[PDB]
Amino acid sequence: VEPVVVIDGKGHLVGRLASVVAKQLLNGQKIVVVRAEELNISGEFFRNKLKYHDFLFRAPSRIFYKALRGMVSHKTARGKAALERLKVFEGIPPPYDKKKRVVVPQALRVLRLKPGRKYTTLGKLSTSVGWKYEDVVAKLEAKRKVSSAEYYAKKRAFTKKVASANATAAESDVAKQLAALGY
Amino acid sequence: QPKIGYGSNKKTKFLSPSGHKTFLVANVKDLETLTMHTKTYAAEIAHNISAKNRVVILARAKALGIKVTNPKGRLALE
Amino acid sequence: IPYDKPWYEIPLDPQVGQNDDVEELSKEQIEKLFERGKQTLEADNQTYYEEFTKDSSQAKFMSQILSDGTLNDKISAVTLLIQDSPLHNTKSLETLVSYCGKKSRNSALQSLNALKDLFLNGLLPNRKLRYFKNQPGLSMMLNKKTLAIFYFEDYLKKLFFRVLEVLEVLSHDPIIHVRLQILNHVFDLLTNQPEQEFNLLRLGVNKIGDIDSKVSSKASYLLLKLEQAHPNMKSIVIDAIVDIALRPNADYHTTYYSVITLNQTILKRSEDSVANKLVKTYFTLFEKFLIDEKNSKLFSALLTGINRAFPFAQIPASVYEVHMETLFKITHSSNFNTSIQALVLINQVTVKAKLNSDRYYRTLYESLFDPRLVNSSKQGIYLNLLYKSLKQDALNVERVEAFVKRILQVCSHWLNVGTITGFFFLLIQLAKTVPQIKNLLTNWEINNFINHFHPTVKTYANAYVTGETEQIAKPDLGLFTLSHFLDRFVYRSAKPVNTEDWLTKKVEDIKPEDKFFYQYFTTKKTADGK
Amino acid sequence: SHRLYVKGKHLSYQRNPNVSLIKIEGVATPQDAQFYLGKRIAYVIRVMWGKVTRTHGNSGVVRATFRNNLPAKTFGASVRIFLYPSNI
RNA sequence: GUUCCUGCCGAAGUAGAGUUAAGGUGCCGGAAUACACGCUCAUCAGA
RNA sequence: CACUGGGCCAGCAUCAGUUUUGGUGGCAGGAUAAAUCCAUAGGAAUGUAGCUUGCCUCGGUAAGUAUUAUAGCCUGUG
Ligand SMILES: [Mg+2]
Ligand SMILES: [Mg+2]
Ligand SMILES: [Mg+2]
Ligand SMILES: [Mg+2]
Ligand SMILES: [Mg+2]
Ligand SMILES: [Mg+2]
Ligand SMILES: [Mg+2]
Repeated sequence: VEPVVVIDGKGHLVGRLASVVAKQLLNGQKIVVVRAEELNISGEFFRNKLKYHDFLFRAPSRIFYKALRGMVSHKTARGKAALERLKVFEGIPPPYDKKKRVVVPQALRVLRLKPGRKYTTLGKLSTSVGWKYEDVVAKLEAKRKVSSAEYYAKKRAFTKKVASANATAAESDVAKQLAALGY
Repeated sequence: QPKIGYGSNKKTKFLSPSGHKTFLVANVKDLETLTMHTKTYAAEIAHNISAKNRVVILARAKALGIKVTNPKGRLALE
Repeated sequence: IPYDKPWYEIPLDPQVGQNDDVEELSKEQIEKLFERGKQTLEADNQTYYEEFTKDSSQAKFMSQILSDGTLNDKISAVTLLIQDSPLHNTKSLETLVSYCGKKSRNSALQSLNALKDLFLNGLLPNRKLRYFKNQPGLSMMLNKKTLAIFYFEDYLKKLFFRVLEVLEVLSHDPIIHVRLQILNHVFDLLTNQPEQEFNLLRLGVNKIGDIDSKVSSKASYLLLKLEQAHPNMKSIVIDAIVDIALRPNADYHTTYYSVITLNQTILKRSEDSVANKLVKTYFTLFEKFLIDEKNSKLFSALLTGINRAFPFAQIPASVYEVHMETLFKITHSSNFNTSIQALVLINQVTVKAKLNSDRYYRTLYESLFDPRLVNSSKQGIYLNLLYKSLKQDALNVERVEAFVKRILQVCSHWLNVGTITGFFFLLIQLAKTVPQIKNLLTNWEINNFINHFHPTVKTYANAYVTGETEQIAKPDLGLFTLSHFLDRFVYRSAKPVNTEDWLTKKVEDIKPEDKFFYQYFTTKKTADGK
Repeated sequence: SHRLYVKGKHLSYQRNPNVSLIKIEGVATPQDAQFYLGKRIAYVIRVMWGKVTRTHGNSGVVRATFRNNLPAKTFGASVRIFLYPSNI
C-alpha cells in the first residue's frame, strides 16, 4: 500500500519478522528494517550465543540478514533481487528518522512469547560475540527519543489544530446536506 | 524417461515442420518416383552424391516441382 | 586469574618490573618454579571449570556437541572454549591441536584455520613468546598468579611449536590444494605475528623449490608481498632465499624461481649492502651454471637481476671486468632475450667504468641486424638501450649517423607498429641533442615511412622530416598493438568508440589512429554517439 | 487519472509454468475473487495478455493463464487486470 | 558384478480439466500465522 | 484508389462434452416436525406483589409467611 515500508525492530522475533519480510520482498514490496539491535529471540542467552557461534558477521543487522536470507533462495536470480530490495540498519539512520514506522503484529514478542519465559536481546548477543558498536548506537537512540518527544508535543498541538478545523467544518452546510442525502 | 506413452500421433508422425516426409534420393530415376507426391513427400539428396550430379538432381527436381530438403549443400555451406 | 582480560594484559606482580640484576636462579630453582607454575595452572582453573559445570544448560549442550557433534561443530565449540578463557582451558587447546594432527585433511585444515584465527585475533602478543626459564623477574617471591601466567606462556610457546610441526608435515602433503592452503596460513602467521618468524620463513622459502610450479609461484608471490608489508625484513628474506639457491642440491627449478624472486625485489638508494649482496649472489650463480634452453632462461633472469641491482650497488668495476668477455659471449647466444639484457649490462658497466666502448658499439651495430629481434617481446628495452647509447655518443657524429641509417634500414622490414613509432620518436629526440643528424635529410628511407600503412607512423615520420615535434606524445608500448586495434575496432573496450560523439571533434585534435573511425561516424550520423 | 483496471502482483507458478498465481489487492476471500474470474490480464515496452481462470486458496489468490507463459523473473512484478469482459 | 532401446505376460503410458487418499497450509513452497477444546514449557522442553 | 472471396491472428455470439460455482421455484416425510404464539388447570423458586418484626445513614436495609398481585416461570394440556 506504500512504495516503501519502514518496520521497527523493537519487540519483534527474528524468525517471524524475517519470514514476513522475506515473503513481502518476494512479492516485490520494498522493506527497510531499522533498530535491529533491540530485536528479540526466544530461548536463553547461552543457546542463541552458541548458535551464532557454531555459525562462526557480528552486527545485529547482519544476523537478521542471515536469518532472512535463509528464507529466500538467494542463489537464484529472484532471491538475489529480493535481497537488494531489503535494507537493514541498527538504530534509525537518516532519512527514515523523519518517517513513522509500522509494526508487524505477527512477530511481536508481547503478543507471541508467554510471560515467564526466557528470551534474549539481539544487541547483547552481538556485543558478546564481538560487535563493538552497541555503545555508540545507544546515545544516538537517546537523542532520537528526545527528538521524538519534541515531535510528540508537536503532534499533540497538530491534533488540537485538527480538532479545531473539524469543528469549523462542522458548522458548514454543504457537508451536512451531503451526509443526509447520501454518503 | 522414454516410454510408449510419449509416442506421436500417426497422422503427424515422420513429418517435418514443412509438412513433407523426407525421402532419400540418389539419382534422377529415384527422384522421378516422387513425381506427383510433391505435397506428401520432399526429396533429400544423399550425402555421397558428387557435386556434378547434385545440380542435375536440383534441375530435375525444380522441373518436377518436388521440394528438396537440402539444396545448396556442397554447392554452398550451411 | 581473571578471565575478562587477555591473559597477557593481566597485571603481573610488581616484582617482575624492577628485577633485572637478580642472580641467575639455578636450574632446580627454575624447575621448582616451573612446577609450582604448573600446579597453579591446573589449579583453580579447574575450579573455574567446576563453576562452568554449575551452569547445566551450558555444560550439557556443549558436551553433547563435543561428544556427538560433527567435526566442524566440535571445532567451533572448541574454538569458543578457547576464546572465552584461553588460559583456563588448556584441555580444549590441546584438543584443538589434536584435530590438526589427524589423518583427515579437510578437518585438519579446518582446525588449523581455527587456530590461525585464534592466533591472529591478537591473542598472541605484539611481542614474541618467552620460555619459563627466560621470563623476566623470575624469582621465588613471585606470586602464584604470575607464576601460572609464565607457565602458560611456556606452554603456549610449545603449542605454537607443535603447530609449526603440524604445518611442516602438512606443507609437504602430495595434494596441491593442501600445500597451497598451508602456505597461505604460514605466510599469514609470518606477516601478522612475530613468533617463530625464522622457522615460518624457512618453511615458506623452502616451498620455492617445490615440485609443482604453482606452489613455487604462490610462494614467490607471498614472499614479495611479505617484503612490501615489512621492508625491514627484506635483508632477512633475501638471505633466506640465498640460503637455498646456493645449496649444492639446489635443483634448477628451485634456483630459477629463487632468482626470479630476487629479481622482483625493490631497492632504495640507501640499501647498498643489499644490492652488493644481490650482485655478488647473481655472479656466483652465473659462474656456477656457466661452469641450453633451460640455461638461457636462467641467464636471462640473472642478467635481469644484475641490471636491476647494478644501480644501488657500490662494487668495484674490476669485479664486472672479470665477466665482461663472458657477457659478450651471451650477446651472440641463441636466446635474443638474454642478449638484450647482456647488452644493457655491458652498456652500464662501460659507462660507469669509462671503457673505450668501441667493441660495445660494434656489437650493437651488429645486433641491429639480428633477425630474432623482429619477433622479440622485449623490443622496448632494446629501444631504451639504443636511445641511451646514442645519447651518450653525441661526439662521434659519423657513428651516430651510421646507427640512424641502420635503424631505419631495420625498421623498414618490421611488423610491430609500436616499435617503429618508438624509433621515430627516439630519432626525433636524438635530433634535439644532436642536430647534425638532420643533415642526412639534405645531403631516402624516410620516404617509405611517410608512405607507411599505419597513419601514426606516417605522422611521426612527417613530423621528423618537418621538425614539428610539439604534437608528439611519447609512444607507449601496448598501444598500436593489434589486439588494441581490435579492441577499438569492435567498439567495445569498456576500460567505447561509438559512445563518443564524433560529429563535433576538432580535426587536428583527433588522433591520427582514429581518423577513419571519425569519417564513418560523421558519415553514419544515426548511431554516432551512444 | 485514466485507470480502468487494478494493478496486481504475480506471485509464482502452480506447484507448472502454464498456470500462474496472481494476488489482487483488496481481495481477502474467495468470494471476493469470484468477481474477477474471466477478466483480461496484461503484464506490461511489451505486453503479454492472459485471463483469470479460477480462485486459489482462502487468501483470495487466483489462477491465471497467459497465451505465452511468464518468464519466471516477474514473481512480484506489477500486473494489470481490466474490468472487461464485464458481467455486470 | 551389471548386461543396447522399447514393449509384453505375469506367481508370492503421454497431455488438458475436475475430484480425492495419504499427507500438509511460518518461509524456501502450493495451501487458514483458521477455529475450538484440554494440556506442556523439563537442567534430559519439545520438531 | 474502391469493393469482394480464401489463409493467419484477436474479440464476440450461438452450440456440444466435462466439471466448478451461485441465486431461486415447486413437491413429499417427521410427534403430518418439535418450538414459538394464543389458550389452558395444576405446581414450584432463582420468591414477585405485598404485609409483619428489629434496626434504621430518616431510604434503603434484614427474612417469615407469601403461588400472581405494580414481575414472571415450570409441567399437564387445546
Ligand atoms: Mg556426412
Ligand atoms: Mg492424468
Ligand atoms: Mg456449456
Ligand atoms: Mg412447504
Ligand atoms: Mg410441511
Ligand atoms: Mg408454558
Ligand atoms: Mg400439540
